[PDB]
Amino acid sequence: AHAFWSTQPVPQTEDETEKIVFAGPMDEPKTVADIPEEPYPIASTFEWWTPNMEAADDIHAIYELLRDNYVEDDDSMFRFNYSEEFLQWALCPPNYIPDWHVAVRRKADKKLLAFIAGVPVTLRMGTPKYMKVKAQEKGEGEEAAKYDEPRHICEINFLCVHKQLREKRLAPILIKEATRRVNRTNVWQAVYTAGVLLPTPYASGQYFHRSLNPEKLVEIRFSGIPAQYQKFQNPMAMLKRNYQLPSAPKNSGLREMKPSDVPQVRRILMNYLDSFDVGPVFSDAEISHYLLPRDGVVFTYVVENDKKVTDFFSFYRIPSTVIGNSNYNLLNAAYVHYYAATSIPLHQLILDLLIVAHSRGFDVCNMVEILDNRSFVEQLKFGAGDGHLRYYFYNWAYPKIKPSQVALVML
Ligand SMILES: CCCCCCCCCCCCCC(=O)SCCNC(=O)CCNC(=O)[C@H](O)C(C)(C)COP(=O)(O)OP(=O)(O)OC[C@H]1O[C@@H](n2cnc3c(N)ncnc32)[C@H](O)[C@@H]1OP(=O)(O)O
Ligand SMILES: CN1CCC(N(C)c2nc(N(C)CCC#N)c3sccc3n2)CC1
Ligand SMILES: CN1CCC(N(C)c2nc(N(C)CCC#N)c3sccc3n2)CC1
Ligand SMILES: [Mg+2]
Repeated sequence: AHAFWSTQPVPQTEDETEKIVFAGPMDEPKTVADIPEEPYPIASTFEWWTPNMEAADDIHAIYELLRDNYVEDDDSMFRFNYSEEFLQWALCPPNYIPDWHVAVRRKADKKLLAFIAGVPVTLRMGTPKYMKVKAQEKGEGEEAAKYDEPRHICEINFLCVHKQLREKRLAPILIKEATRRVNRTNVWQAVYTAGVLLPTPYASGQYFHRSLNPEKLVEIRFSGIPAQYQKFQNPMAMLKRNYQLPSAPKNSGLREMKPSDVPQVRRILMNYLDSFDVGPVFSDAEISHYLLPRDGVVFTYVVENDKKVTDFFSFYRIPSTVIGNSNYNLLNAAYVHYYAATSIPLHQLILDLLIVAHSRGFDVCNMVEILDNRSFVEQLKFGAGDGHLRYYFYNWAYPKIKPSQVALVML
């Protein structure tokens, strides 16, 4: 059933995943010296290419590949159109490794055919709370705690094969080469997400959506008008009214995050993320990188009253190409990123996210039910979508956890 994934150090079934008590590696210990120095073999008509994702023109070449060939829905109505500025942000965080950005080109004429990208993350990925209690009940604490320390691992994203090269087994070769390049830097685990079900997720969450421009969402068929609204004289007017928002934020002291906020936003975020079983650890440099405002890419606001920052939220932008329509070419989506509330309820903080995103011309706000995102779904009028996001590890046994015990946002 999985000619590639059955060869890899990942749990092969749910049954297997059910026997997993403790976090730890799946493969035997190996060293950098054990890993092939030479690139993985590839057909003589292709070549490996390492783009420089801080050079405008190489970011542009990867941007076109993804614009034309990255994830689309099954009805081929929407395809992600991550921007060039977003891709430099996402793939060049502090201490990134250029060699973990891996592309395939056709040698003759240099057509770009495939891509995959790794970036560093420091991740808490030790045994989860409910399995540390089982370990205590059995006298097994020391082996449950072995990998408690945050680990410096690889986060994988942006795997893409050009549509003309699909179903030719190119994705496994690009995954093997990325694994080799990561293992040559003495890193042996990765985390990744996907919509598709592969062997074998450690957590899965549904997507949720909050309409901000319901008339446009209906016009492009992201949304339909729900059947009850047909009982009204003007179903669309009622739908618009349902989802209307204030025109300015309600929290006193909301303002954009500045460099001087980085230590306090790091402290409140890290204290909050500590509470989840799987989550990132960020340095001040990574808080700066991932959360300071960047035009068209990431939007972050703090609540400061009387000189103290007590709360913050962030969202990022991923537009999609609207493939069929005549009135619109683009879907402008805001995604809930990290946040922390210490002075107000989470729903009150996230209402201001929706207000600012709507003011800035976003059409929808999306999120997965990770973090404490379930706590504001109903009041803020999010609905579940049909998608999901599955969380995976490479070379790491891990017990199944609920998505409300995951604190890693994947872009
Ligand atoms: C220590 C360091 C480790 C670093 C590496 C960690 C692992 C990272 C793993 C990557 C994490 C990526 C995270 C993201 O970016 S998720 C986003 C993935 N990208 C897209 O969906 C874009 C649109 N689609 C495509 O570009 C292609 O359809 C792709 C490239 C996805 C597959 O190309 P193609 O359709 O031409 O197929 P093939 O003939 O080459 O290959 C077929 C094999 O590929 C397995 N497959 C299909 N889809 C995925 C998928 N999303 N993750 C992992 N494996 C996938 C499939 O089960 C089969 O294996 P098996 O069933 O036969 O066994
Ligand atoms: C009515 N629904 C069907 C379409 C779903 N939706 C908008 C959606 N959008 C997608 N794209 C690319 C636009 C995402 C946004 N916003 C994709 S990609 C794979 C599945 C998928 N589904 C949302 C629920
Ligand atoms: C690694 N990536 C994490 C985020 C994913 N993403 C932005 C995303 N994915 C979605 N899905 C269902 C997972 C797609 C993949 N892979 C959807 S559904 C509707 C909005 C939406 N946005 C795209 C893949
Ligand atoms: Mg292929």
